[PDB]
Amino acid sequence: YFTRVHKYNHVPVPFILNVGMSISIVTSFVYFTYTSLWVRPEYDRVVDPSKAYVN
Amino acid sequence: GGDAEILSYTEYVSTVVYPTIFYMAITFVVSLFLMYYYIYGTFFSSTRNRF
Amino acid sequence: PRFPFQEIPEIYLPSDIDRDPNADCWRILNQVPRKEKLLVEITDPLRNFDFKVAKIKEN
Amino acid sequence: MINNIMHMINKYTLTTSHKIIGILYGYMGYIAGILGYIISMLIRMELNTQGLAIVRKVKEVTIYNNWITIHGLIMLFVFIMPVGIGFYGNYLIPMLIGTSELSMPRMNGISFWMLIVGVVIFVISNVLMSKPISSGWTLYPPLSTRDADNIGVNIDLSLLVVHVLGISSTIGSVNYITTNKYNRHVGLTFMNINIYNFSIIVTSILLIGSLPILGVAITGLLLDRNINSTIYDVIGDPVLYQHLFWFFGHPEVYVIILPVFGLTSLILTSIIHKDIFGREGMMYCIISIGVVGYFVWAHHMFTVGLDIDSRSYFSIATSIISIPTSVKMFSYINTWASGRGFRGNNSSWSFFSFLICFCFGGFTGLLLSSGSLDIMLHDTYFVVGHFHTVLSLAATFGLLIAHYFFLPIIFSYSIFESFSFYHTFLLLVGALLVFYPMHLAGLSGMARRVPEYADIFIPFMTVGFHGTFLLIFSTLTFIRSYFQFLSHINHSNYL
Amino acid sequence: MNHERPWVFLNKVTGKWGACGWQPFWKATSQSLNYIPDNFIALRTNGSWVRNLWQSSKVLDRGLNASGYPTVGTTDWVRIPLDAPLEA
Amino acid sequence: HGSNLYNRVHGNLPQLYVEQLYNTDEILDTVPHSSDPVHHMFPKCAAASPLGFRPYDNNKLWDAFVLWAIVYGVTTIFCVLHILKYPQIWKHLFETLTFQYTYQREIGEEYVWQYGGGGLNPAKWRFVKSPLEELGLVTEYRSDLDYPDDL
Amino acid sequence: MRYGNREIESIILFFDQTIILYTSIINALIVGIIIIIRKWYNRKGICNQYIYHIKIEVIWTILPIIFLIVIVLHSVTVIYNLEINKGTNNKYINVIGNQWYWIYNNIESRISSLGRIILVDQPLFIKANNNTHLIISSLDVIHSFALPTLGIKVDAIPGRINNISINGLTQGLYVGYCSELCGSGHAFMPINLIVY
Amino acid sequence: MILNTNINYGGRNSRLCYLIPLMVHTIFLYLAYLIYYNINLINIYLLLIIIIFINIEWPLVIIYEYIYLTNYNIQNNLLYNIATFIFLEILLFIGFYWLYINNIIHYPNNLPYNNNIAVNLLDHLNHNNNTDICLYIILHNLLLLLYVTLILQLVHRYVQL
Ligand code: HEA
Ligand code: HEA
Ligand SMILES: CCCCCCCCCCCCCCCCCC(=O)OC[C@H](COP(=O)([O-])OCC[N+](C)(C)C)OC(=O)CCCCCCCCCCCCCCCCC
Ligand SMILES: [Cu+2]
Ligand SMILES: [Cu+2]
Ligand SMILES: [Cu+2]
Ligand SMILES: [Mg+2]
Repeated sequence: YFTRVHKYNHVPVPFILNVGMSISIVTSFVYFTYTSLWVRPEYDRVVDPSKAYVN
Repeated sequence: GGDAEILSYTEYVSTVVYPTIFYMAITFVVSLFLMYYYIYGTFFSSTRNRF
Repeated sequence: PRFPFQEIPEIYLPSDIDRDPNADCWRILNQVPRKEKLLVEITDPLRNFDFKVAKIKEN
Repeated sequence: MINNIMHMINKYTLTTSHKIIGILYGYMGYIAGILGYIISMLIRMELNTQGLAIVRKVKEVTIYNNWITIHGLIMLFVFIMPVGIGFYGNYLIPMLIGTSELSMPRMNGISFWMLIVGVVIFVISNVLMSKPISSGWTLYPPLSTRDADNIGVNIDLSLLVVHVLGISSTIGSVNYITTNKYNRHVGLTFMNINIYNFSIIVTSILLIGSLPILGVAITGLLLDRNINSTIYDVIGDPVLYQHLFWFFGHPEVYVIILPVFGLTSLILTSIIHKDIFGREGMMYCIISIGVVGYFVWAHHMFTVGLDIDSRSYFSIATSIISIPTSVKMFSYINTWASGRGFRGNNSSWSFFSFLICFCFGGFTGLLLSSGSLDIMLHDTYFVVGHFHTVLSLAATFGLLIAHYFFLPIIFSYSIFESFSFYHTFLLLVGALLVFYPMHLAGLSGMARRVPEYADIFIPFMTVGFHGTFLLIFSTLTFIRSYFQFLSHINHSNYL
Repeated sequence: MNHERPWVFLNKVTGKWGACGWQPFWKATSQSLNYIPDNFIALRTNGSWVRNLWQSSKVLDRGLNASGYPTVGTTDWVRIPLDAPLEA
Repeated sequence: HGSNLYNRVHGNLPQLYVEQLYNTDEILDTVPHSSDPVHHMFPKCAAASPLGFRPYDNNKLWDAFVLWAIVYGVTTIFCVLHILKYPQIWKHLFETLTFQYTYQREIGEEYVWQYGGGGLNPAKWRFVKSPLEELGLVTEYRSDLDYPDDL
Repeated sequence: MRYGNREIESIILFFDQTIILYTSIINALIVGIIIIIRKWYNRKGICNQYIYHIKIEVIWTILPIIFLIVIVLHSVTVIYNLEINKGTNNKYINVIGNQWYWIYNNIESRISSLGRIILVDQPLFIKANNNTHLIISSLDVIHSFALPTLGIKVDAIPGRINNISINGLTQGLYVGYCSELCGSGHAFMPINLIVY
Repeated sequence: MILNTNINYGGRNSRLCYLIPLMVHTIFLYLAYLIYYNINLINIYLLLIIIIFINIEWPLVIIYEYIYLTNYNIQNNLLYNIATFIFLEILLFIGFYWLYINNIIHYPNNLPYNNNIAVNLLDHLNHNNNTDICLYIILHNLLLLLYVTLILQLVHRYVQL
């Protein structure tokens, strides 16, 4: 017998656990991709051509 | 021994594996948020008093 | 901690440097126990330092 | 007794039986491990105390440099590969596929005795002779060719040692692949051979593809030293040497690690009384790690001056290699679940230590993959922490699992579990005290290969002192346990 | 090793019995896989002394007139051997 | 174990064992026979375990020496060679481990002490005085020893 | 507390992001392993059939990938941010790594006795907020100019002229090292930079 | 009669298990001696005689084992090992080529001479040509090796058919 074929041993995920895991993973990915690639304020530039100095 | 708790595949997956992963996901999100606040000091504004 | 440039005979110095003994440019920022950190290094918890860091436009 | 003596010598020199060659590899590996440990203790005693307390002169730091280089070479090329691949590879590979011998029985003996020749040359060159090689285990020119402390012939003898070890490894690899491909018993397909055989096959494929390049690099060094060419001189390309050496360098690392994965998987099947979770997944991940290790060699040269595009590319490739190892770690964690592993077994606890330490070392090494962040961590103690919390806590503990699982089988005497518990736990705690501080001493700027350090770094070396004492205790416990293993009782009375 | 076979102490005035024998012991270490320990308490025997003790327990507890057995020093204890079942 | 030569000669193709009366060892270089004894890996262990015995007995001097050589042999050979070639390194190690060597230590001074917590941080360190000289075992520090000048 | 440069700040922030990610992963796995071990040691939750789960395996292979592309992108951008300031300079300095001492514009710098291992008799001076180009190489063997607190660590290889761009914002003395085995006096070959 | 075993090659004890390692040891210590004292310890021709003599063992055992112990499983093992060895040789050649073309693919270079056009009549094609390379003689050698390859392939096919 091939006892690990698709038709055998399917365990559905409870809806509550499915929702909780989905929310957790989506939140984590969104938060990380945001705070890493979007909230990057050290890349600051100032546009002021009058701050040049030539003797 | 005679006291060992033996579960079938379905029972084990349903009553052990899935709740474990659920708790792990909760820990993941909570730790991400609390660690980011712990270091930078702000939840969404990067370093505190610097920007 | 400060760099002792007055104890070194015949040391080249820039013409446009401040030679006052207690100038800012003679401080030793790292590699010495200080009790007053002037540099933010990769091992410094700003939380342990209460985030008393300078602004972004300054520095 | 002349006949008996000559018969024993012929038994252990003319042999081609895989079991005998395996035990010989194991013996040589353990001996070289102990020697490397002694040299490591010398290095640690040099670091712990202040004021060049052992060499006593700045001019004589060449002794310390020789210590570090021979420590590295001994522990890499004569401790792990002979044990991980030579010992269990020869002893088990024919048995696990149901066959008598390896293919090419004579080349197996040739491999072992090439290893012994290399060890002999190395030991004579670096002990009985004066002013030995002192250029770190990565023999970077022009330091290893155009220097003042490296002029003797024994340096060239050490390079030839590297050559013989390469020859031995190539022979062993070819033999393992060939035996595993054609001698399988009827009804066993190539991808149904157990996990250890597959990992050995991929390791052998790794060794075959890279060793000739290392041979080319070493021949370049020898030619520069002897016939006075200029391949690696001020008008040469020391970076070319680095490229070749490190093209060999990382495949060697994965060659070291993978057989430990195979052995741990096999032993787990034997002690948890359950099959491997996702065996096909683990085998595919092993081959993936093997293949991806051939495209990442230059993550060891981020500060040499590589092109910016190449820096980015090699950071990318290192992350790619990081993925499948994570898959394997998760597979292990799930394998142990639902099983009935023995609750009081040094094999079980050594497996736990292996898993934890490998995860931590993999993370720390994944930090180093980023080219930019490798600016601040190249040639500090962070790299030392990394490759010692992988080599000396994941490879060593995997071999401890194998050692405590296969001693009863080979010898037929059970294991003194309390003794082994003391040994393994003190090795764990002592080693962590030695290497963990290194990490935070690397982020603080302490360079490596220095016998004398600035006063800012005292606390890390104090914790290292503590760890070194615990390590001495653990290794003495281990050796005395083994001596007690093969010795009959010493006390007996009437109660 | 060769010591005495297990015996039975029996105290007369108190009328109380109990088995006994010589227990070898050694410092603990690794065992051997291919060896099941032989009979060490009763050397060179098929281990019948357990059966003899079990059979003789009812005889001894019921009250035995063991005046025909040797004593142990100057005490009130006598030795009964367990070579053969005791009936009296 | 015991030779199987009688069976080999009375076997089925005895001509194959004519070489066995030349200068030739039976176990290593003779054609194996259907009824040969089974040879084990570690014959000493194989013969001792079923009798309950560990292969080596410490009470026998020969066995004690053999086991010492097996376990501690090359280790002590390497140590002896190293000590013969580098007498000064072990001399210095002995000096340091016995408190005979002090780099620049003085009398009555206090020195910084910190266990962990990253690099030297003045808010965590202590200062320690030498208990040896607090008791009285030390009054002056030896100067005849080698000194790492220019450091 | 100032940062001493912008490149060091960027590297530090990238480091902090990776640290947060790895700590989160470690905490998740620690909770999982705690549950598993607590169940195991008490002889609970046994199932010899549980040796395969297609969905779980696919998901646990996918998840590390998505969280890794972000790290890779951030690292690449940090590299290029390190390397943009080239070409906007007005001062050039050349550095030679000799055998256990440094040379700046043909002026030698060796360790001194006033400081134990950190201080030097002749520092290297650069002006604050002024972009400078360092042309680094070596005469005898390979050294490594290492000032990791300013985000500079470049090997001085014989016959190979490396070219890095250095910029200072905080005035003071930065201590650095050789960060590459070069001989006996490797541990005593320090670097001193003064931003004034 | 004779009791038949499995199809694998059982394995024989042989002196080649240590002679080849001793030969390598001898070669390397001989080279060390020649490097140190600038004079050979023993005559090079005697050394080569020893090396040749030790290695005549392989053909003898080859003949006597093909006469007795050979089947298709053994033949396949041998052929696969040959393939792996040829792969190793190809890799060695690739490595040496790497060590050769390294400083030729990086076209810009520092040269003692001038290689800019319009200063002399033979300077533009200076850096771009290494004239002393024995061109048409190398061509003749290539023709010889092509002869050998094609002849051998033709004869191999002819005998196989
Ligand atoms: C597998 C390789 C391996 C192993 C096992 C070790 C083991 C140890 N190593 Fe090292 N090490 C290297 C590989 C290894 N090392 C390399 C490649 C370098 C770099 C060389 C260079 O930089 O050029 C290096 C450099 C290095 C340094 C560099 C110092 C300097 O550069 O500044 C230091 C100092 O702290 C050190 C310490 C130790 C210690 C204290 C141990 C051990 O004491 C801790 C663990 C000890 C064990 C107990 C293992 C001993 C094994 C046996 C006990 C055999 C018994 C049998 C088995 C269990 C199978 N190692
Ligand atoms: C001994 C075995 C071994 C192993 C397995 C590794 C694995 C890795 N190593 Fe390393 N390494 C060495 C041995 C090893 N290494 C040695 C000896 C040196 C020093 C040579 C010397 O300089 O002398 C060295 C040096 C070294 C450097 C040198 C840094 C420097 O010198 O500049 C770098 C940097 O790129 C590096 C990176 C890696 C990476 C990225 C992995 C990755 O394979 C790690 C992957 C592991 C995992 C990732 C764990 C699984 C993680 C999870 C469970 C999920 C998390 C996953 C994601 C979020 C994606 N290693
Ligand atoms: C509530 C009590 C907390 C734990 C008590 C012990 C730690 C004391 C306070 C810790 C913070 C201040 C650091 C000073 C001391 C740190 C000691 C240490 O291990 O440092 C390494 C490391 C060094 O890292 P660290 O201290 O730099 O941590 C980072 C700190 N900041 C936030 C400032 C950046 O210390 C730690 O990891 C801290 C926790 C240590 C707890 C150890 C418990 C396990 C014990 C294992 C065996 C150790 C044997 C030691 C025996 C000593 C006595 C006999
Ligand atoms: Cu690598
Ligand atoms: Cu240097
Ligand atoms: Cu240096
Ligand atoms: Mg370096």
